[PDB]
Amino acid sequence: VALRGAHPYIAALYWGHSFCAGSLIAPCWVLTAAHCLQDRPAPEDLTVVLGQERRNHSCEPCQTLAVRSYRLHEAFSPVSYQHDLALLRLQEDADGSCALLSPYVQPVSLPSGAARPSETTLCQVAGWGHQFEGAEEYASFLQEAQVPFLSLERCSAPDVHGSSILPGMLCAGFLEDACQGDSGGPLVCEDQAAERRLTLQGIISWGSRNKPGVYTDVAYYLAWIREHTVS
Ligand SMILES: *[C@@H]1O[C@H](CO)[C@@H](O[C@@H]2O[C@H](CO)[C@@H](O[C@@H]3O[C@H](CO)[C@@H](O)[C@H](O)[C@H]3NC(C)=O)[C@H](O)[C@H]2NC(C)=O)[C@H](O)[C@H]1NC(C)=O
Repeated sequence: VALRGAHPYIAALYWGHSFCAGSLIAPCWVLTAAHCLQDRPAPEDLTVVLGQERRNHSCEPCQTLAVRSYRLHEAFSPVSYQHDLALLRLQEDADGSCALLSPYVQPVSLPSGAARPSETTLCQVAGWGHQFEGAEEYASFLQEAQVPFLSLERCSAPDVHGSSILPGMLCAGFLEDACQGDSGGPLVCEDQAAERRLTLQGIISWGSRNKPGVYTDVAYYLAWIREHTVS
């Protein structure tokens, strides 16, 4: 029995005329890419929607929340895209409550740390993708894709991605498709060094169609994550 949605952890981030995807990791915390927020957008500007099916559409199970604070990695290189992750702190509603777990909204598990994915480890990426301005009624539904994992040996190679792959990045893709997937968005993969079979291995970074995708390697920042969520 399936009493939980597809990708019920996926968060949508709206401010101004800007948009990023994200990953609910606890009911009060969302994890994204750094570069979505370089410009230092004032927390009170941002809107985050959980449990959303189509981009910028409302829906019964959608929960809209305000963001009370965020932060980017100290070492985030706006040039190289290296420490590309930020945390956002949702705003506890009246009565001290962020993101009411439902079939449509549940956090996603962080990686074991001892998640050592081979290249036949199965992985999935989800998002909305490009949508044309205007005409909210012709939105697009959440989409998904199986991507194979890509060892850094094969990814860091120059016919491929070269010295552009720094520490704390990983790749998944086909060498040879990719318009779904939004900045900030989740890559989730089989783990089995956690009780929960599925874990959050990636955040969508850069990479884009004929060349692999590059992701912040979430285990790598696993301490940064706790150091900053335990608050
Ligand atoms: C579709 O995209 C829009 C961006 O183009 C989103 O816009 C945001 O809507 C919010 C309300 O849903 C705003 O917040 C509210 O602001 C006023 C204060 O002036 C108050 O009335 C509300 O209480 C407050 N919300 C609170 C406290 O929770 C945002 O400021 C607004 N931002 C912009 C730039 O327009 C849509 O929400 C988004 N929707 C969906 C469903 O995807």
